This record gives sequence, C-alpha cells and structure tokens, in this order.
Amino acid sequence: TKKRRNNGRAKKGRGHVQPIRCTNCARCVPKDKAIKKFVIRNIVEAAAVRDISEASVFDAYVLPKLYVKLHYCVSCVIHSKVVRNRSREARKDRTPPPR
Amino acid sequence: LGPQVAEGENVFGVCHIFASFNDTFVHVTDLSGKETICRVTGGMKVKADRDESSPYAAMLAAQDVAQRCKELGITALHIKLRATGGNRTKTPGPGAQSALRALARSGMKIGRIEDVTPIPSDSTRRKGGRRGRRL
Amino acid sequence: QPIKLARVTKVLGRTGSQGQCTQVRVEFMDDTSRSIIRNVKGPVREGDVLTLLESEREARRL
Amino acid sequence: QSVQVFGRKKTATAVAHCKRGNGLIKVNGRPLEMIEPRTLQYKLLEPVLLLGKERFAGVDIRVRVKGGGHVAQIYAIRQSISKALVAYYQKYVDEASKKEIKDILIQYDRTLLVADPRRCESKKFGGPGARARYQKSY
Amino acid sequence: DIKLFGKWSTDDVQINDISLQDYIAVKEKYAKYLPHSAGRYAAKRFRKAQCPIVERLTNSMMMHGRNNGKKLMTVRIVKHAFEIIHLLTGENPLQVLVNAIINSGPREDSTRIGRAGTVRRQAVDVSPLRRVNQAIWLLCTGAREAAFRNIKTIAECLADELINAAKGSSNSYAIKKKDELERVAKSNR
RNA sequence: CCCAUGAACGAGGAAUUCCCAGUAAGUGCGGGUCAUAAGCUUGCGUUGAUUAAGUCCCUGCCCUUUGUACACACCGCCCGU
Repeated sequence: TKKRRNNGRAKKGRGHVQPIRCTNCARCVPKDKAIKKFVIRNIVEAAAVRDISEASVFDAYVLPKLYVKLHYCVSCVIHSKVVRNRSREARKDRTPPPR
Repeated sequence: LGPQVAEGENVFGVCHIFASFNDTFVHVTDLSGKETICRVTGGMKVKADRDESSPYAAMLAAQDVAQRCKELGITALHIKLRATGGNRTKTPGPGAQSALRALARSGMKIGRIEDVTPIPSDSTRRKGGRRGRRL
Repeated sequence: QPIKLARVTKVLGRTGSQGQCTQVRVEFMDDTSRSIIRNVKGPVREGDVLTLLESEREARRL
Repeated sequence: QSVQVFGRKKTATAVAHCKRGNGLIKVNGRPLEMIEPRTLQYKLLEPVLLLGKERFAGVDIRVRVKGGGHVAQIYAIRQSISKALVAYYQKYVDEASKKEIKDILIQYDRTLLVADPRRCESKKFGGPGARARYQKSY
Repeated sequence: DIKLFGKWSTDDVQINDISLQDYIAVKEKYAKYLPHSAGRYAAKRFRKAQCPIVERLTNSMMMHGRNNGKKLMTVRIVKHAFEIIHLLTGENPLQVLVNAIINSGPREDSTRIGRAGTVRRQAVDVSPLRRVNQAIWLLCTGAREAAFRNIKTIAECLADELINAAKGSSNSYAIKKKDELERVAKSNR
C-alpha cells in the first residue's frame, strides 16, 4: 500500500534530484529523501570549557563553535535513533521537536 | 638554544590536533608551522588496536607534548583542531576534547582555537559503494 | 586537590550494563553555588556532602 | 491495689516485687560484677554512682529471674530497674523526679522499652526452609 | 571529681572543634555502655555505615563460617585489654583513635567500562557513606579470605585494627592496595 | 560411645541451582510413611550472616507503536541444482 503521500521524500515538481552520501555508511540517498541534521555545538565540551577558559591567554575569549552538517540514510537515521517509527496518524505530523 | 626574553610574557606555539576515529595526534610546531617542536600520538602511548583513539591515550599524548614543550621553552599554544576531512567524516574523534583538556591542565596556556578540517567545495567518490558499507 | 562540600539536589540514577554506577546533581552551600552534576555511588544522605576534591571532574553522561 | 509488671524481655523475666526493705545491691541475688557467664556485668553499676548511698536504703526489689538467653535475661534487668525507679518516684514524691531519671535512662538508650520483633518464620513448599528452594533440574 | 563518663573529661580536654564526627557519632538514644547490642544493620541501606567505623571494624569482622556473627568475640575484642590500656598508656589516649585513616581514607574508585574491554575503569567518588561501604566491604572481605589462619588472631586483635581503623594516619595495607588502585582510577580525568 | 594405622585435611572441568533478615547456611527435634521403622518430605525451633535497595546485559513477562508473504501462528512460511 502507499505508506506516505510524499513517498518519504520532498520531490515535487521535478524529475531528478542529485544524491548525497550518508555520513555514516556512505550510502547514495537523494538529497530530499536524506535526513539532514545540523549540529552547532561547542568545539570544547562543557566538562572542558572551564579548564580551557582558565588557561586562556585572552580574558573572555568566547570559544569557537563547531558547525557540522550530517546527512543520514533511512537505515542509519533509524538505527542512530535520530528518527523513530510513528503511528499511522502521528506519521503525518511534520512539527519538529521543541528541543 | 631557547627564547630567554621577558620571563613575564608568553611564548606561543601552534598545536595541530588531528583527532581521527582511529587515533589522535598532538603536534606542536613553530608559529609558522614549518618547524615542529614535538609530535606525540595516541598509538605511541597505548599498545592495542582500538584504544589508539581513546581519550586516555589522547590525554597521555597531550601531557607528554606539554612536558616536552615546557622543557623546550614554549608556554602557550594556539589550537588548530582538525578531523579526517576530505570526503570522509568531518567530526573530530574522541581524543580531541581530552587532548585539549590535558593541554589546558598540564601547565599550558591556550591561545586561539580554530577548526581546520579539510572541507571540499565538492569531493571525489567515497570509499563506500553506492549502497554504502553494510556492517 | 581541595575537598569541596557538595549538597545533593537530585539523583540522576544508575548506569551500566546491569547497573553499577550512580549519577547525581550537587551544589555548594555558601560558595557561589553552581549546579554541577557528578557521579556518585550508593548512599546519599539528605543533604549529604559529596567530596569535590577536584572541581574539574564533572562525570559525563552518555 | 497492686501494680506490678516487673521486667521482661524476649523470653526471660525478672519479677520485681517493689516494696520497702533492705534493697541491697544484688543481681540474681549475687554481687555487683560477679555473674558466672561474665559477659554483660557492668550494665547496673552506672546509675548508682550519681545519686548516693541514702537513695537505696528503702527500695527492696525482690526479683524472680528466670529465662535462658543473654540478650533476653540481660537487657531485661535494665528494663526492670527503669520500671522500679519509675514506679517508686511516681508513687512517692512526684513524677518530675521520675521524669528526670527516666529521661537520663531512656534517652541514654532506646532499646529498654523496645524488644526485637524478629522471630523464626514459616517454612514453605518445595524448599528446605522459608526462602530456599530445592534444586531445579532441566 | 567532676569528670564526665569513666574515661572522658571536660575541664581541660579541648578538641578546638566539633566538626570531627564523620564516622563516630554517639549523642542520642543509640548509646549503649558497651558495643554489645546484638541487633541488625541490614534492615535497610546506609545502616552498615551508621554502624560507627569502630563498631563496624570490630563487628563486621564476622566472616567465613567459624566466627560468623557471634558477638562474644566482638565483646572480647573491645571489652578485654582495651579499657585497661586506655589508662595504662599514660599518654593522651586520643592517639589510638586519631592515628588511623585521615591520610589512608580512599577518596576515589571506579566502575566497569563499555561492552568490550576491562583495561580501564570509569572514575567515581562518593560522599563518605558509600566510599566507606564499598572500600571497607572489600577490605574486610579480602582480609578474611586471605588472612584465614591468622597469626594475628583474637585475644590480641584489638591493637592493630583499633589503631588503623578510625582516623589519623596513612599506614594500612589493604588500604594501600585500594589507594593505588584509587590513583589508577583517578587517572580517568 | 570409644583405641590416633592418616582423609589431595584450609575455596574447585565447559554446564548450571537457590537465595534479600531472623533470610542463606550450620544444627538438631517432631509429624507422614511406620514395628522404634528416614539419607525423603512436611513442619518446628536454635546459632546466625556476607552482599543488594539496582538494571534490562542474559533468561523471560507485561501496557503501547510498528513490520509481516506467519494463523499448524517463527519448532512458521518459503527459494534454487
């Protein structure tokens, strides 16, 4: 049966979308179908921020940030628990988690 | 010999931390980067296949690097942290954080921190197949 | 290595394959208290005193 | 009438007939630290070092002490003396002095008035005892 | 003759503090003139530590199958030949209690690691209650499993442990094992 | 009941069973069977703990969502010389 109305991708009004490689397995997944995460974290973790700040030559250096873009195939996105399977009705909900 | 000027002023080197997922490098060079002071990796501190990239081995390498640099007259470090880069993973390995902390806790001063993983404008094909690695 | 007194506000719980480690949240009494979370084991009295004999060991979760 | 509960604990009992009489210092009728099992012989010497010799010139406590078990027969003499002082002081002068010596004795140790409720529990099915089970084969 | 109890004094016995009752706390109903009380310390957690480390040391020495719980032996250890030496010392009697552990006391241990590997151990430390629980559980267990057939046997098993039990030194030997492994665990930072 | 001629006389192949306090274990005593008939069981006392106040890793159970070509219900169905 037709599980998803959008076929589990975002291809509307075009024939071909360029593929990308999953960051985990290096699988070829279309860019609309791939599950994209954008992690903007700190280069130095919280347990290491304090020690780096004390050792800093500059007062209030404001630490740099790490910007990483992750593309997951469906298998690796499900295994890594980035997304889970939802009920037939909860599947239609497109609201992102509040975080 | 050594820089014997301004005992109240810092001496700055550059630490090139290559935190791969297989092992980690702690590589302190001259400010230009051409001449290297000391390079210690996780694989010369622990002897087994997996733990080459462990945080413990990374902090041991960072401690050894800090000791050698202090004996060589370097007091402060700029941090140039990198991942494998290329078409492969862009995130730094488990040894990056522990190496940086072991530098900041072993008597060293930290200057500018920046990320230098090689990012392609677009790359060649990855080592996997079109179906990826299936293990 | 100075031992700092820490009061427990919340016990995070047990960690391990079968359950062998503990995690709690602790804060200072009158020493510009910060809500710092560290690993504990077993008995924690009502307002017990964790020994922050080191301020840089925030036991990491996950 | 007659109010007499004497001392008891676990299994053993020191029947303490409280009245006027000689009231010499004796445990099982025997001297201060002289009991044959020789294990818990100090428990009575403590209080009589505070008040004085005049106070025990008229308190005859005739005790029928029967029962095997140290933690029973001992720790029942302390209960018995606590109740003896309590009754004597309550009846004679006022309960304020009884309040005071009972305060020191009972806040001194909780375990007079409270006995151990623990007792051997029932054996059950398919096992050598209460909780243990017979070995299960496959 | 205004001294309190039979061994303490109040006129000129000054400890210049009150904050020195981590393991020993006898100020309430839990006082019995001798540590002979029988009783239970397994009815609920934390109760083994609430047994004061003096009573814990002398009474948690009940292991193996020959002297397992029998309280006449703790009575012998603490009753005979200690109250006499308390005054036969001639010096200040605090030395025995205050010459044991304040530098011995283990201040860290660790916990198992991951799914594959045992070559390290994630660092954990506790408030005194569980550190005393774990460390001296393993101490008593090791001392009994290895020190079976002991030349240091009872009727003289008061001195060494009552001098290396409570507080005030770094001289205990299973404690040195746990302190070296404590440093090994401490290396996890 | 006992005469001392020594029992690998002081922690145990892969494989495993039971157990959270008056509990495990030691220890004996009754009942059933029966003629006193017990190394069985069923109870009872007595001495009396070490560990733990946790977890879902193993073995399984339950409450939800999900997939199924199974419904004899995965010890299922089924593919190719």
